Amino acid sequence: VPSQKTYQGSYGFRLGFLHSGTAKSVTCTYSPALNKMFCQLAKTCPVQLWVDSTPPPGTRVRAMAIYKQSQHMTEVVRRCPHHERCDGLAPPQHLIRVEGNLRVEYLDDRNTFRHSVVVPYEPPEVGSDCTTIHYNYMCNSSCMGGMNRRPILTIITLEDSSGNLLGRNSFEVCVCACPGRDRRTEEENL
Amino acid sequence: VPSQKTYQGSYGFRLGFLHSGTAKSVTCTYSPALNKMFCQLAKTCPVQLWVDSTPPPGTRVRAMAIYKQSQHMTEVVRRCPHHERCSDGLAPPQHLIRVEGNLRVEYLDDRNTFRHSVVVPYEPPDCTTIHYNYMCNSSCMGGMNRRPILTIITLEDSSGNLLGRNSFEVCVCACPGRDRRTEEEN
Amino acid sequence: VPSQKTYQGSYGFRLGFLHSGTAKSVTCTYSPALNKMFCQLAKTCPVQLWVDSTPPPGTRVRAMAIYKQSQHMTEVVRRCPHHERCSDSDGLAPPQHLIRVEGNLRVEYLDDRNTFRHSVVVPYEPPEVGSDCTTIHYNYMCNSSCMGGMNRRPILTIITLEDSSGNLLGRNSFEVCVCACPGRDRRTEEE
Amino acid sequence: VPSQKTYQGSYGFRLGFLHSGTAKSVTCTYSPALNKMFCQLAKTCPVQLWVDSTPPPGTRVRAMAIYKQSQHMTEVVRRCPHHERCDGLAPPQHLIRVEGNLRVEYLDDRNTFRHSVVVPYEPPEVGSDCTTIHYNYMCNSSCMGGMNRRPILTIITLEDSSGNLLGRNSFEVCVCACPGRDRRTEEEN
Ligand SMILES: *C[C@@H]1C(=O)C2CCN1CC2
Ligand SMILES: *C[C@@H]1C(=O)C2CCN1CC2
Ligand SMILES: *C[C@@H]1C(=O)C2CCN1CC2
Ligand SMILES: *C[C@@H]1C(=O)C2CCN1CC2
Ligand SMILES: *C[C@H]1C(=O)C2CCN1CC2
Ligand SMILES: *C[C@H]1C(=O)C2CCN1CC2
Ligand SMILES: *C[C@H]1C(=O)C2CCN1CC2
Ligand SMILES: *C[C@H]1C(=O)C2CCN1CC2
Ligand SMILES: *C[C@H]1C(=O)C2CCN1CC2
Ligand SMILES: *C[C@H]1C(=O)C2CCN1CC2
Ligand SMILES: [Zn+2]
Ligand SMILES: [Zn+2]
Ligand SMILES: [Zn+2]
Ligand SMILES: [Zn+2]
Repeated sequence: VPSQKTYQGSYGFRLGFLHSGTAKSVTCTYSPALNKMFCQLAKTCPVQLWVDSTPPPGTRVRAMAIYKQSQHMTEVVRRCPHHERCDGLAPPQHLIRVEGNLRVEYLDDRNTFRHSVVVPYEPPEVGSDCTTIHYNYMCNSSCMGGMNRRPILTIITLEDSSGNLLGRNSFEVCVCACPGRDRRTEEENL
Repeated sequence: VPSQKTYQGSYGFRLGFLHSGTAKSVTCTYSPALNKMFCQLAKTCPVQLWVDSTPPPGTRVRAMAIYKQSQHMTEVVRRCPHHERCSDGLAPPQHLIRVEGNLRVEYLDDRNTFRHSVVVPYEPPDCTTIHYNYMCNSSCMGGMNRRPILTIITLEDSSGNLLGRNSFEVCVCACPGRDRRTEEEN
Repeated sequence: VPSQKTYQGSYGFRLGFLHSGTAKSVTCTYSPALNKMFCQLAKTCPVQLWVDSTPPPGTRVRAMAIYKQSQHMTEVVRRCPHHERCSDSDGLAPPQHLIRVEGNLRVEYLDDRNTFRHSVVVPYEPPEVGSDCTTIHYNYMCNSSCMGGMNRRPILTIITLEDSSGNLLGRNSFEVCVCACPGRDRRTEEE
Repeated sequence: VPSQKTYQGSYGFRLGFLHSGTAKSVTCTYSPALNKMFCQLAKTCPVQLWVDSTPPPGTRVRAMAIYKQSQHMTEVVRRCPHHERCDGLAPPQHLIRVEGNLRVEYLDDRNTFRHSVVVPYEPPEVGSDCTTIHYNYMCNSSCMGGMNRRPILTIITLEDSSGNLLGRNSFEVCVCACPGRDRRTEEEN
């Protein structure tokens, strides 16, 4: 199973998320207490990259989903049969897409059969302190043919142009209709 | 500029404050005559919620800081760059107002106004108390820089409908007891 | 494992370091309490050599890094795969070597044929006109936190004074952190 | 030339000193009339920090010596060659050390070449009203090749974690064999 161990590494790599709140109209919202992103099917899911020093051009950022529970960790996370039968760049089986990036790259691992999506690292824009990638999750947590309500973790890895690992972080993910209500409910139960 | 007007609304919503006095040891103290809270950096600032009838479960209580002077009211109130680099794991580093001791605390960066606020669930008690922390001094250059602020406390239902609103002024300074006594002399 | 045992030897060989303090912007700074240098990736790290009597011409000054923890001491300290990738600023130095010397055209780098350890050596030069010490500017080419390299493990640098034929004359050592803000890391560690 | 202007600042920074008197046995004694400390070489010289409100954690306290006389003020105060010979954590050239503090930090200023010593500000223990720092002076005022009978001032500055001035005070210092007699004799004039 792919490592999920957090490493800030040489560049001080960590993730951040918008402080979106839990209003009914929010389409994605992150829970710091749960380290868990709540988002809507195929909607924009901003993840921020925070670094202490700037990685060189050529650095790449990879995202991969794995099942959190130990008895499902060896199963490849993929879309359900229904949603797979629905882009011109992403493989129809992949749960995680990146939108708004024409240099996006998709991988089916030839040995593990796991799916991942990678984009070029770009430094923050002029007035910004973080790089933002817009992920899309293409299947509901409740899709019976896929995750089937099993919790998943998204692993974000920073790697150089030769594939050497530079840092790693991760967050749990829920894909459901009303992420504001779901966040509020799950924090009530803790 | 977000609305600052007082409204007790349907539930008779008001704010209360402990009668802590101005002895040297006080870590925070409220002046009724100035409707002003004097507190210390990152120390407990208790605010009581008074209601004539209980809001339904799912009610929420929001706090937001705004500059009091009309020439500064459109500037977002945020921590100075020094303190923003100076976390509880839950709060954004730029936010002036935190809530301590509440694991269901939620923080908002408004996508369009860019203003900061902190919201907790309303819990029934004879008063509901929220422990706020103010994370930047009134005197911080680059932050409030000696400009007066108001904290706006809003009661909202679970759908975000406004139920009531109150407010108070706040000082964040090293000796709240001495500051209150001095300003009330003028 | 090469020796880290301090020995002033017959020339009274000692190390000195600038008294730089811990301001946030300082580029390197040494902690006497920790016998530890805090420096930045690829930036100047001055180390002073102090001798009681002047070593003969042909004397050489070697620097080598070793891991401090016993379960890693037989591992060669080297740059991580990421940083060991060749660059156009490598110059006179092997791309795998953690420790460089800057501003010295007579610098020499060694991959030991038998132990595979890396080291960098320069001629010993006596202090200039109105000076009491000789300064060498080292650069450390990999952060302490580099994945696939030091990977947060602590290291020592061993400075040896050698004769023209390589016999040990003197030896000292110090620990090294390579991090983004040495002033902060030192002030925080001394708490 | 560093500032010696007294500056109580926002925290109400003041110095205090023990009321030690001038008996023969005393090793450090302060003259209020002269604002001048009389202490022996390398012995404990206590200096109290008094504040009206507690400065934040991360505050630091710096000490630096300058020559009191205007015609010597640009000369760096340092130890004489005799005493400078190589001790613990301190640089051998530094006149002013701090005793009993593992977090002490010493600075040779890269631009002014001045020496100084810095420790973290600690608040007074609950019950106590002031913070004491134990300084040591490592050269006699009479040392040939060092101070050479020239009077010096010790400047104590309060700074925040980024080095910004919060407060400043100063006092004269005389390092000599018998501080009690020296103080008593100097107050006769
Ligand atoms: C992290 C960055 C910033 O500095 C602000 C908030 C979110 N992104 C874009 C603007
Ligand atoms: C040891 C030498 C000197 O005599 C001064 C201080 C540090 N180095 C360079 C100049
Ligand atoms: C700077 C180094 C490191 O990276 C860890 C923590 C402190 N030192 C020793 C090990
Ligand atoms: C240091 C003292 C003085 O002030 C003078 C000269 C030497 N001792 C005795 C008298
Ligand atoms: C997203 C949500 C679900 O639907 C189950 C897995 C994780 N989280 C809790 C239960
Ligand atoms: C808290 C105190 C200050 O520091 C200024 C703004 C508000 N109040 C009066 C002056
Ligand atoms: C980059 C690579 C080369 O091409 C030679 C010089 C340094 N490195 C090893 C050999
Ligand atoms: C310590 C670190 C910082 O935070 C900036 C100034 C100096 N150094 C590089 C960037
Ligand atoms: C602050 C000062 C005093 O007044 C006594 C107690 C502690 N310190 C030394 C003596
Ligand atoms: C210590 C004594 C001296 O030797 C001169 C300077 C200060 N004090 C008075 C004169
Ligand atoms: Zn599906
Ligand atoms: Zn501030
Ligand atoms: Zn590296
Ligand atoms: Zn002397």
